[PDB]
Amino acid sequence: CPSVIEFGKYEIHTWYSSPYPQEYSRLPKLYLCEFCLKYMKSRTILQQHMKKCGWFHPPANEIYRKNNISVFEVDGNVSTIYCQNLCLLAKLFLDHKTLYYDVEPFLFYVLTQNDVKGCHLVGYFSKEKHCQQKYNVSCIMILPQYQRKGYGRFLIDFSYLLSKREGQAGSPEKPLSDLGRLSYMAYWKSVILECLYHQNDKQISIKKLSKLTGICPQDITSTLHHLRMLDFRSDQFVIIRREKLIQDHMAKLQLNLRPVDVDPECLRWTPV
Ligand SMILES: COc1cccc(OC)c1S(=O)(=O)Nc1noc2cc(Cn3cccn3)cc(OC)c12
Ligand SMILES: [Zn+2]
Repeated sequence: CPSVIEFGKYEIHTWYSSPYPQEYSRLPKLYLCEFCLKYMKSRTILQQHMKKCGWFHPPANEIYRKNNISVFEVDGNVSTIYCQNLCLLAKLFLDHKTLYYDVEPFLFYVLTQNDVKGCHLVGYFSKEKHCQQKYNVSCIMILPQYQRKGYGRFLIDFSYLLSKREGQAGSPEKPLSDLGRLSYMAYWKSVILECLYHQNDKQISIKKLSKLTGICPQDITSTLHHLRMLDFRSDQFVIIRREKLIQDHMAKLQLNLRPVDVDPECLRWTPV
């Protein structure tokens, strides 16, 4: 409780209960503006709002844009209502999402699929503005209708582009959602294989690989292990180069292609 939500052209059954107002949460189906994330108690209110509401995208600037794909760097201190609203939408699918009110100390990277009707929210990741114990992601969500389409990979990749460019290796803030866990593993496997191919006949340390990727060392060894590509050199965890697996991935990659892929050249601003 809540049970179902009306988001744009979709009706979505919630997986979890999100702390909404006592009167709004009680409702069977909760109505929402796919651009402003404002919750309304009826189908009729929604339609009245969709005539008034001038929003056809999130209340922020595009840190990224390539074709129909956009990343909106939404500052929690600036458009605070929307971000608090986003956290409430988030908590309907993310079990471990604790922060819903004090959004001002955070950043929200909002992924959108763009067309004539506007900038349709696909999902998001949140990042603390100043985190010494550096977690490049606190939360990461993908609306079910978008899950497994590769949008989740895109965010993970974008979070690492941000974190790696500012010199430090990063990780998501555990415990992840099981689909978040599953998407991070898929990413690490592809990245390491693709990165080892672009070295090809060049021996690289787990430390240098972590520098090139932005993935923290522990995440690399557990992934190399799963890839049946890990070993020891005393005080040194090492890469077993199964060169047939590296060439085969690259082959399938040219074939199947990437539908959503981060172009570092399409960023408006990257750190230093
Ligand atoms: C399972 O992930 C796969 C797996 C295979 C292929 C594939 O792409 C072809 C992908 S994904 O690349 O599309 N990523 C995601 N799909 O669903 C996700 C869901 C979440 C979290 N969540 C929990 C509730 C709402 N959201 C996070 C995600 O990634 C960060 C993804
Ligand atoms: Zn609105």
